[PDB]
Amino acid sequence: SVLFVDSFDGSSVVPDTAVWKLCTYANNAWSQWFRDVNGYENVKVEDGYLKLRACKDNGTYKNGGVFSKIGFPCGTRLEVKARLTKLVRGGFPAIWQMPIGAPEWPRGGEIDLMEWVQGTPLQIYQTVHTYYINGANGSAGVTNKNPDKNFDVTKDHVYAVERTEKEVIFYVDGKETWRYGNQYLDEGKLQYPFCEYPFNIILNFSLGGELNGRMTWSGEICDEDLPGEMWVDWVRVVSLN
Ligand SMILES: CC(=O)N[C@H]1[C@H](O[C@@H]2[C@@H](O)[C@H](O)O[C@H](CO)[C@@H]2O)O[C@H](CO)[C@@H](O[C@@H]2O[C@H](CO)[C@H](O)[C@H](O)[C@H]2O)[C@@H]1O
Repeated sequence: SVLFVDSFDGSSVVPDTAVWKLCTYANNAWSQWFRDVNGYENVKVEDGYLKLRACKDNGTYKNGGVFSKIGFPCGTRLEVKARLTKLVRGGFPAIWQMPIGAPEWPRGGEIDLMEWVQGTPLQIYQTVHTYYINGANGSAGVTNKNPDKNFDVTKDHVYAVERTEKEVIFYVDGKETWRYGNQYLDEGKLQYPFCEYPFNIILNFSLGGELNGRMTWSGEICDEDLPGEMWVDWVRVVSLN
């Protein structure tokens, strides 16, 4: 019941400009190293994978990411099949959704199908962020309390979420990993906003490191290990029947 799908096996060498835009500078951890990325230099399509890359070109760090113009409502499931080429110390690869036309983050929500941090190398993080949860100034999220801690991010896996009016469910290789639930409170507390906007698709490989001279989460960057790609074999959204 297939709503949208990219298997990156097109005529073309870069993800279809109809659907996909490139991530851009922002004074936060993931977005920092977008500033000064010359066009599509960290993003290509090649034997059927979207290949997102992180390098340090001449002194200065470069992230590789795109996101969808288009969003999707509740009653969908998102599926992203991806590996990392290698564990990169300071890597910060991300498969996530984000709301289009939401009041300022986090109010309208954020959903993370996969993120990776050098600190817990044998584990990924499936995480949900709201206003209710974080604060505004907070950005901790709520991750699987009881996750998989012998995981190999460098094999292909299929990262995945369901959004219903009722709740957000995460999967990995098609096993449920855990869920966050609408509690149906005073809609004011913005406890569960994940259906009030459409949520998009954001694929990136960012470098972490220092930020305004305070170290971020993905921790210290090791140049030795650069570059590193994340390959998205494909991306699929499915209405539920
Ligand atoms: C703490 C932080 O960096 N927050 C930004 C947010 O976050 C990410 C994490 O919370 C999560 O783990 O997923 C990825 C993994 O790489 C991020 O690190 O991302 C949003 C959207 O880009 C940010 O927001 C935007 O900020 C700008 C101002 O710079 C703008 O004002 C806009 O309203 C807001 O959406 C977080 O800063």
